Amino acid sequence: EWQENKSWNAHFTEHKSQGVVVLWNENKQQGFTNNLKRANQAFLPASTFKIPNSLIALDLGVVKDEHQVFKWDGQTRDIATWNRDHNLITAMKYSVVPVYQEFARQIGEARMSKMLHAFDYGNEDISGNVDSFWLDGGIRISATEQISFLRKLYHNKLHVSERSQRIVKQAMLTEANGDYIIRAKTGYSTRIEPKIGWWVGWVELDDNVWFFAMNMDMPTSDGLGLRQAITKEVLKQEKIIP
Ligand SMILES: CS(=O)(=O)c1cccc(-c2cccc(C(=O)O)c2)c1
Ligand SMILES: [Cl-]
Repeated sequence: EWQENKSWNAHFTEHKSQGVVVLWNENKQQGFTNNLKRANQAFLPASTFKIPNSLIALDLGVVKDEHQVFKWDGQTRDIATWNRDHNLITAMKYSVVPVYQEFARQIGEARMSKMLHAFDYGNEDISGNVDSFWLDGGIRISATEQISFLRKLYHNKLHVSERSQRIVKQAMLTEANGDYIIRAKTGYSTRIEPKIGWWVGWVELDDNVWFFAMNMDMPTSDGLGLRQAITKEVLKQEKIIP
């Protein structure tokens, strides 16, 4: 069911880094990873948490639809793309933390905790501040647990409406061409050691789906582009994409 290929470590070590990629072949119900231990180690989700947060906000009506405009609060932040209005699509695309912090305040602790438990999401622990627990609170999730959660979303099996799941999967759209579609979300965790980058999602093909979850050490922001680059290089190696 699970196979470890330690030769894939080269994708990380050649960049003087360390990490894990986890792949799941949906048709064959088989998983692959370079590091079984790290595949099951739980890290802060950071901005990959925008997937469940979006689902919960939509299903409770905190967010009406993917067109609703969330106005900039007028506080200048150091990420230029955050200093403007957003909807759910652009907020996901540019990982706009302060929009999602307001979602969480409106969701509230009680409803947030119940929904993460319904989702079987990570350790289901929201200890910390309700507007930042996914950045520096007690919540943790592993790469294998990310895949488990994403598969439920793909099949519309999470305990929210089908509409909420279709909208979030639209907002996860990252890349599409004549060969494949990638729906995914990046993450960057810096407030608690070890600092890591995430990329989780799936690749749609004509006749199969491949789910993926990766994290890697990220001592500086200079390596963030390696999250997608390494993942796609593994996918090309395994001939999942050309
Ligand atoms: C410490 S931070 O202000 O949260 C911070 C520092 C550097 C970068 C980012 C960031 C912002 C938006 C998108 C992405 C990204 O990796 O797609 C990354 C956030
Ligand atoms: Cl779409």
